[PDB]
Amino acid sequence: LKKPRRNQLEALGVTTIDYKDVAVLRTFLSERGKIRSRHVTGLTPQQQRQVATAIKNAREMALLPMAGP
Amino acid sequence: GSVIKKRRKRMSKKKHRKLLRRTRVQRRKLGK
Amino acid sequence: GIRKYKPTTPGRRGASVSDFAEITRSTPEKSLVRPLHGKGGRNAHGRITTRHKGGGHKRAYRVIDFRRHDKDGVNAKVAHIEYDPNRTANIALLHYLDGEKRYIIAPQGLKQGDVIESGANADIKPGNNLPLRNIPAGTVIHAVELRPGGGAKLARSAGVSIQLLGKEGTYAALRMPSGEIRRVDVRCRATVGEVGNAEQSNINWGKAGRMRWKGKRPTVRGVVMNPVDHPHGGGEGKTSGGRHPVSPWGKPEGRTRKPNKPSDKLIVRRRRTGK
Amino acid sequence: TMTDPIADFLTRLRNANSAYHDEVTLPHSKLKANIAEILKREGYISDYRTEDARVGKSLVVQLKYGPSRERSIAGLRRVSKPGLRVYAKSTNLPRVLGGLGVAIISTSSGLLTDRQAARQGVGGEVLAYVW
RNA sequence: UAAUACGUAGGGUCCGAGCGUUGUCCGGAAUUACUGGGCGUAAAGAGCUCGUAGGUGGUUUGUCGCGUUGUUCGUGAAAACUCA
RNA sequence: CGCAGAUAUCAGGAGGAACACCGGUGGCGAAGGCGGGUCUCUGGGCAGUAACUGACGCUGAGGAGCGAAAGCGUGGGGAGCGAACAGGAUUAGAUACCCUGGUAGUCCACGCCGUAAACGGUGGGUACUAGGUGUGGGUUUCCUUCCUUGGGAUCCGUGCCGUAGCUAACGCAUUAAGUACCCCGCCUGGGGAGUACGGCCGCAAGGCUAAAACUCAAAGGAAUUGACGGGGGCCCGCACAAGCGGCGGAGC
RNA sequence: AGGAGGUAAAAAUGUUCA
Repeated sequence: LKKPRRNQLEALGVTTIDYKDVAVLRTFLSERGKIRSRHVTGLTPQQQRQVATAIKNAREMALLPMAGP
Repeated sequence: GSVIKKRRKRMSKKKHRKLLRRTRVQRRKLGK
Repeated sequence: GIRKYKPTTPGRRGASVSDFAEITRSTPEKSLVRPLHGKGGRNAHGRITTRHKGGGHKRAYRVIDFRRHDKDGVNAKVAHIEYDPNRTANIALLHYLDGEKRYIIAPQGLKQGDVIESGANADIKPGNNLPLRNIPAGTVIHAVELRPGGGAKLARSAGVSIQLLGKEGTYAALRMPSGEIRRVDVRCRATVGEVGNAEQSNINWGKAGRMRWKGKRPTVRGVVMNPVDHPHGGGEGKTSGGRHPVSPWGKPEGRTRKPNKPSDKLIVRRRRTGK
Repeated sequence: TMTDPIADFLTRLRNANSAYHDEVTLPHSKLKANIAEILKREGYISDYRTEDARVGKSLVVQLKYGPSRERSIAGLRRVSKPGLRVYAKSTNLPRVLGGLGVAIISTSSGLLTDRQAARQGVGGEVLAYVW
């Protein structure tokens, strides 16, 4: 389960992606508070899209920052 | 293909539309 | 909405009229109908003070409740929506559950059967009347009091509304239809929503007679008067006045608001022009 | 959609013969089977099987090539197409390739070449030229 | 200014009581392509769909015999064309 | 623009428009086109099952609808951008490029318009014809870690490469420009001209249909060789740069 | 090899057959 194949969210640690699980969404963020791409995460397009939507909802509810710095 | 074929039609159309803008009111007084 | 007449006559070519669609009753409530008589733009002296008035269709005054203070917690249902010639808006006949019948300004979105609430514990719905202390910011309101108990003065015409921007203390800031931002005591009451019959502005009255029915007498221009009558008067042939624009009493164009007024401190930003 | 399985059959044949395939499987029709029989008799193919598919029946044409992969067929050409049906009288039958070819003719004496049709004095619908 | 393209001479050639020109039609022209064309860039795919009329029609049994095909009769004037 | 306190910086407020990262040879859509989030309503597609009907299919003249952007109307809105416009600059001149501003417009609502390099410059449907390699969606299956975007088989897509074949060539090449069938649209030398006249549509702009006279003996497409480039790369030369000495000015 | 962006401002034209 390496970077080019790390879709843990499909293989193991298969967590229903939620806008509340900031402990999960922090790994799919940069220090600058930006979303990480598939090429770095390892996610399928479905899971990346769900993570992105999760992050945006979390940002709208202040569980994550827009422009962290 | 080449753009000369575009440019010929371009010039024809440009001159025609200039003529129309120039004769707009004459054409209206005549048609209408 | 609007019904555009067909051009069967030149007095009806581009004319339009309201499709009195949100109206439900042709007749008013007799108990709430006070009489009216025209004035002709004439005052106690019998002299024209406001020109361009008179003739006019006969009218009757529908007693509107601009002071909805005595029915707090006493709900009503909109029994009817009716035409009012005294105003551009339509008017909603409310039946209070205590048996009182009253008229209001007929906001947008309001229909028969809609339940109207009054007071601080009312829902923020069209037609509901509340204090601004209880209305939240960013809300669209109408029929606002300038003073507690003074009655609704602001945002009464058709299609118009006020935007409550904020409340800081005992003063609520209101963007008015003119764009003017001003402060008003939170104790002042406002009806939630925007006024109805917003289509009214888009009516083409088509012919002179129609405004003669509405009570607007003909407006004569000064440049065709004589100089004894108007500063712009005179001139062989047409003229643009022969001077800068003025009233018939020589007052020029410009701000006529009295300075040093009490309202100057409540007003935040006068309206804008040109932009 | 499909509009003439005869042309479909000729095209499967032509393309497989171009690609040097040895077999050609396709759907079955009695007419296509009779055509395949004519081609077998005139020596343009090796054999043809009629077998059962999942739903209906299939034709499996075992094509023919020489020792150096000489294509036993050099051409196929549908003639009586839908949209333009061509019919030949017994006199003005077509000579395919100056006679070295074979024109498939549908007649009430059955399916038979232009040679057989001129022999029997009949004509009909010209389905194909299969030189 | 050094013309086998003009004009003339010789000479040659094609025809021959004709020879040339003009006009008209067909051909060449597969250059409206049925036989017998094409459309990415040469002219040429409607901006895309829906859908009417129309055109077209998978496998199969039987029948009609309309198309189709065979044969025969009548007609298809004479002249023409063609063969003798 | 500021020095009347700008820029900058901090705080607060108003408002408009667009939605960074995710986000790409990626997905959806008939095309146009669609990117903040949520909710509501809604369309289409794909796979699998094979329960159903039983050729009901394909195309589609005309016709109808949809149809980027600009534009038009009415009514709102209008932060930024910005035709026009105005200055400034450059310039021989600059109705331009550049700068400073800035109106319509861009935005919303309802409607008109109905065009575009609306392009894959490639009509739709069907069947067949070597493979390889990516990637998207789904079904299954086999090593089995029985971890598992480990692989395979298959359906639908979307890309790159590459056969045969085709092509004037460029190139297309199972997403054909191949092999074939059905249907539609369109072409028939370049200009004139997609113009006029007429008609239709349209508020208008203009669009759609659509010629002729006259004129040329070409217009064109692809590719080759050169030349050229205020294209690129590499390298040279008193070519420049660094220096010395001159000419141009005097007389002869 | 692993990793921001850039600048050349403007500067026109070319009788003859060829």
